[PDB]
Amino acid sequence: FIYNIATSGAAKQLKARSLYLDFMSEYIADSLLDKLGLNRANLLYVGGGHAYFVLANTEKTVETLVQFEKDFNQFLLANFQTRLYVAFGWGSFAAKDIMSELNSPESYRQIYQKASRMISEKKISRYDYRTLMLLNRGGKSSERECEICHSVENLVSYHDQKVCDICRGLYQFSKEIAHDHFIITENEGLPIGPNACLKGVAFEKLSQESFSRVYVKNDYKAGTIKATHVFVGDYQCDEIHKYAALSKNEDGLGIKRLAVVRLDVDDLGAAFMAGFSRQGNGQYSTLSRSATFSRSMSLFFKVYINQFASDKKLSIIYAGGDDVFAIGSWQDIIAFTVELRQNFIKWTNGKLTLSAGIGLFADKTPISLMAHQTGELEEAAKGNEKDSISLFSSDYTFKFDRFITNVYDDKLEQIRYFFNHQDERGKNFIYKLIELLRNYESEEKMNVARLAYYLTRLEELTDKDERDKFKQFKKLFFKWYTNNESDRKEAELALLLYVYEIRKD
Amino acid sequence: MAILTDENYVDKAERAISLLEKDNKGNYLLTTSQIRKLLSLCSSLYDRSKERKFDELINDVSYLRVQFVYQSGRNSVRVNRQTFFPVKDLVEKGQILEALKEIKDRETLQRFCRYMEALVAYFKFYGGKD
Amino acid sequence: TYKLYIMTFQNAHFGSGTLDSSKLTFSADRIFSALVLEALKMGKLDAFLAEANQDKFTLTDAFPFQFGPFLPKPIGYPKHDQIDQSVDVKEVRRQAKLSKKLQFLALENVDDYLNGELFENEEHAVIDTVTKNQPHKDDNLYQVATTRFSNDTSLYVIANESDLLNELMSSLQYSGLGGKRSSGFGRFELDIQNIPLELSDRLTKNHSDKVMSLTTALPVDADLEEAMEDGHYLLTKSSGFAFSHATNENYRKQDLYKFASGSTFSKTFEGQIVDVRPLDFPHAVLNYAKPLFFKLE
Amino acid sequence: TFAKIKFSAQIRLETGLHIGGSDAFAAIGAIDSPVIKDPITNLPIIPGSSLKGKMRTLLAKVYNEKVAEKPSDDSDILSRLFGNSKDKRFKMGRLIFRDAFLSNADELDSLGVRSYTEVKFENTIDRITAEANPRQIERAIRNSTFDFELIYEITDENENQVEEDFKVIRDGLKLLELDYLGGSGSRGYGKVAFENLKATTVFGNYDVKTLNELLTAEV
Amino acid sequence: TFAKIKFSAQIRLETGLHIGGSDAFAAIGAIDSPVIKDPITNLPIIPGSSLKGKMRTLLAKVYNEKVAEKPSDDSDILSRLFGNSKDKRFKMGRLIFRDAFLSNADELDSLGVRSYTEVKFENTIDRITAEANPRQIERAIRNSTFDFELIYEITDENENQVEEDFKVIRDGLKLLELDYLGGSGSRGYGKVAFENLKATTVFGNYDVKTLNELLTAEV
Amino acid sequence: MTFAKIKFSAQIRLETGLHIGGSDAFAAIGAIDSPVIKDPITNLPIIPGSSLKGKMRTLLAKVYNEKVAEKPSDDSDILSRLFGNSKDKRFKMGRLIFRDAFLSNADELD
Repeated sequence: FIYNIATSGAAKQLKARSLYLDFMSEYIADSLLDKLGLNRANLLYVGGGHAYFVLANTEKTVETLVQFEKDFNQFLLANFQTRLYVAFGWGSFAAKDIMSELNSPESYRQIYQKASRMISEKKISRYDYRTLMLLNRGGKSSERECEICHSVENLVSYHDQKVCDICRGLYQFSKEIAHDHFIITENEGLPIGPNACLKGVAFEKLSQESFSRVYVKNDYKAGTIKATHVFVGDYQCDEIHKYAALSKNEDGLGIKRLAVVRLDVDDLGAAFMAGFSRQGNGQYSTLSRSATFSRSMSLFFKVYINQFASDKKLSIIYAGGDDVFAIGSWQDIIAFTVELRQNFIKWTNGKLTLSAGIGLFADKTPISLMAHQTGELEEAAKGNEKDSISLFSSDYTFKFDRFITNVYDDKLEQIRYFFNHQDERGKNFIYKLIELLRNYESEEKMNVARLAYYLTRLEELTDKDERDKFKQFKKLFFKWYTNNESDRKEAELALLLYVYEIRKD
Repeated sequence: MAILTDENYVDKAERAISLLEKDNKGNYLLTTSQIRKLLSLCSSLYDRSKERKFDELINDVSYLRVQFVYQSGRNSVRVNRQTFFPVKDLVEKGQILEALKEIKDRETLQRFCRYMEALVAYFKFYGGKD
Repeated sequence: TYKLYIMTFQNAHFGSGTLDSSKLTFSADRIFSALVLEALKMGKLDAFLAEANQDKFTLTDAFPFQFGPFLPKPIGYPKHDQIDQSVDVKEVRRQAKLSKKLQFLALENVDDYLNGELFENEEHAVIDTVTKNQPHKDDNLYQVATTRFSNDTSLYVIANESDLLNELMSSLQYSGLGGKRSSGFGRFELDIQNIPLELSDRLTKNHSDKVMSLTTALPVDADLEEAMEDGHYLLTKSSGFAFSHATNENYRKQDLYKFASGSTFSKTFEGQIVDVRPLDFPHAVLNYAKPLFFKLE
Repeated sequence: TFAKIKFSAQIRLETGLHIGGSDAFAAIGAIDSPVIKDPITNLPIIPGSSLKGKMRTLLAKVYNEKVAEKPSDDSDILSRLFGNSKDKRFKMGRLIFRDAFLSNADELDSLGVRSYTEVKFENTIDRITAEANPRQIERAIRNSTFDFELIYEITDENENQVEEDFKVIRDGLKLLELDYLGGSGSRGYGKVAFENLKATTVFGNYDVKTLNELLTAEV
Repeated sequence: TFAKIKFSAQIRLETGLHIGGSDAFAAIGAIDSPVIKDPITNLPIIPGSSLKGKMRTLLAKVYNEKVAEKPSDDSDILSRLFGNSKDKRFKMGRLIFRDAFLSNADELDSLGVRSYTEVKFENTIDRITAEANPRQIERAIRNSTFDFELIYEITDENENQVEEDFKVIRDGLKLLELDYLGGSGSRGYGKVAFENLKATTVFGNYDVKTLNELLTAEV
Repeated sequence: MTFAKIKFSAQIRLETGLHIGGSDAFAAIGAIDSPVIKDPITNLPIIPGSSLKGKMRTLLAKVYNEKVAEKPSDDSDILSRLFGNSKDKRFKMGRLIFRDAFLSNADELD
């Protein structure tokens, strides 16, 4: 739902749908709590479409859960057809199953496993006979479709485009995301629940609006209005369509490209289930420490990423749980990813790692394609025994620490240096050294010779004593070439990064 | 027994270049200007071997061998009251003269030309001036 | 249930909703529509319609063929009755992710997958996007996704041995399959092979045991109940624009939600050649949802 | 009569070709202007969209008898073969183009080439300050050949115009030999030739003897 | 109507020609300013970009009423012939240049030449210290010949301007003969001559009789 | 006002022997003399236009320069506008083209 946008205006829609779906999850949690007469104190974790709760084990609670799930499934069927589907889960447990002095690890696993299994079974079998028959009734003669989500229901004309009702509401809400107050009315705004719509309203107009609940985004201060406080990663420097041009510096240096980074925490679910069970013979498996772990990740990824993104030309579209999606200028995207990884490895003492995919793209690239390709790169980075970063394709997959220590802050530095001392006539050998690194497996020993020759030519095309300075490159890039394949790939990526940095076009 | 094969000519050039004689200052007595004509003739022969058959290349190989021996006998440098023949030494240690006699088809010719390219690359890699 | 039709592609584009999206394999409604268009261009549309009206005609979604037929992962069988292990949670989540990523299994080990064994996907095709432009209006820069295959990997379907179907497949092999067919995509070379003895004995259509579907088939309204109570399935849309040589303007056909492959059930059902045409339209739009089943242990 | 004719040939480049692909798509290329390649073999290709568009543009200067601001107010001759989205009776044409992959990589390897693509260095000289700004463009090697294979479908109530369509296709191919394929071909890129240009019937029955001889004669 | 005419000639060099490639992508030879060569045969070539740029620069001195600070500011007579990326009606220039490849390699071999490129040794002498710094640069052999082809298209717009376009083409060829082709030509390089300069209509019907007589008489 | 090109044509007749000079490696086999620059095809002596341009520019620098130029880029306006100046925007392309001179009276010598 977030990433499937096909036309122009995909940035505003994309951020609006991200915020809309996070608020849908928050509203589901809060309305479920309201129906049982509980509050957010019973909410263990909300985010990423996943939410957990501790409830009373009564038949009334089970009934209210079933009827709420049925009502919201009907609402989702009416408003988004089969694109969005909510599945509910529950498992009965006792107090003795979570006290560290009385419980055992596999029971604390099974209390989660029961709800997970029942959610999985409900996800496999979604709709009954009547709902499926209602979906397959057909009988609609529509010439035209929605230009973003391709929906047929409730098509309207707007800015000479044809959008559905949901697309219309999301375009309207894209201008309302700048506010910090979001109210729930009965018919005004994007339909977020049964007879409930979400509308982003400025503070000064809040006294003129009728609502049932109000949310405040990114504020620890208890305001004059009793509101539910939510935290999301929403940093935004400029518009997405400007990020391609913003990669150029004041001197015009830099490729006119943009980057999209997708990052994921490694084995987050294993960390939640049994991350603490390794020590103390499993005595460390209770609800309290798991949910402190959850709040630690929540404060890291919904509040702290905004500070990591400060003074960077990028926008954080989705930042919740373990999945991180950012888009901006490519240099800032790489720097933001490296800084986030370092601050995470310092935050968690090294015990959890990330995997990152950083895709480069040109101007006006449709967002769904960017998200798909960056997801492939993230998956490739996961495939490299995890704790890996993949830059711009699957061939440059490195361990995060190897990319940080050896590539980003070692070779690329020892190339910007020597190579800002060479003209444009000698800044072409940078292409030649790339080809000899991509062609080492052909002609291994004469590709090495071809190097020795071509390196000693850059050190003669130089300038008087500026050449007593390129006497280091020859010794440097020779051993990088002759050690093994990993340093060859690292030097290849460093050269490609430098080429992208110094490009004038 | 072929001295030049597809597996050791680069290493042969490496050892040959390491065995070349030097001055009292460690500088190579051979210069690229001494073998410039030989390298140009080798490059032209390699370029022509791709399309033309070896039948019309025999005169070019013969002239290339004549140029090799002439430059071996012609170039001489006198330093520290002692004379040396850098091209003759390069030919002897690189084992070039009898590597020319085994040129019988296109493959051997291209092997020899790649061997000469490797010799030049490793000669420049070790401080060989122009 | 009779033959094992093989189509060796080089480039293909199977749009999943957008021009920049391309699936690895296509669904049986696409190939049935391709057959319908080739038959109507031939002129022998009525014969193919009569053949499709018969209950003998069976078709299945294309599956990968790499030195042996592959089958879609049976949705609904991660069951703990064969996957009960004492391993740590990290390995359990790793195998769960690996099984979730899995979509196709070799025929020789499908039952092995039901014994608790874990298998990984194999390199079949690379899906890459190409950007193209129009050098007279300097605003269109459209991206097209492909499914470039590799490692002698083809697509295969199972269908009855008919001369009309054989010649239709032979005309298909020079007409393309899905996507921008008049641009370098969709074309294939056809081969006819016999169904292996370990597979033909399992392809069934009528009994009351556990059956995994091979076609994106929507059951008739009479027996949907049995698919609802004891059926594991996935829901797939079949929307799009109905191709038509009779109308200048393009009409969106009715969105229809079928059952994917391989959805598991406890009993077989009957398919539908459902009319997804819009109202007031001159000719029909036929959507093929007729299942071929696979028996399970 | 439902038949399908298959014009098969070897497109041999006679100058360097630059069809050009996206920087991050056709692999991350260090060069500023990379050429389009196969995603696996990493060999340059000629996409069927390129051939179709260039042939339609070339025959749009001959078989149109007027001008068209869009590829919709085109001649019946072009619409019947390439297709027209807003015309009911030519919503898809009778021509099916295919990507032309590299077919003589073995011959190029035997000749002695190390890469199937080259970097051409150009510059622009300012008309006032006379300063030269360099530039690099990636091209496919001269003697590279590609398997061209184009299919034309003959159906019922369509045999009347076949003798015209043949001529159209032949003219288009001739114009593709008289013009450049996709790239900066006004400056020498992309000149191509067709070798073993013959057409065979591959489904059904048709007489292609006169067409085959006219393919070699008229070209 | 539509037609395409092919001006054909032999570019014979009267002095050594040094167009120039890149020191990065050169061979393993000694110190040189390498010329641009074909990847297959390693023979010197004359890229059509060089010919197009030299012709446009030379004709800007003649047919531009006002001195143009960019190629986009060229007159309509040059914009319609060489193209204009900032003009709606001159997006496709009607001139197509081609890379010229060595054509008399057999004749050169019969004359006993062993390399198709020579090395020229020059020096620069300081005006005070009078120390001579040497250098050596690569040149194509003097009496080499290259196959020059230039394709000119005639459309519905061009019919009233064909004669003026032929006059501009003849002027550009004469100016190229009276100037050098790209290189260090103020010091004696790049002198060329166009031999057997004839124009043949390769597409459509056109009469190039008087044009061919003008080519033979003027050249 | 219009563009024009004027060709100064003459015959350089040597009055003494001329030795311009090429490379020792490209001499004839068996020769120990200092070789002159020759045509690669005819093996005839030539007068390269770089020698003529350089000697002309150096000789004219003593006549039409008010101050002794450290380098050729320091030449006066006349010399820079005729012979070219790589460091002057308005004089990058000089209005003089020198050409290589080739032996023309070989038949008379024969």
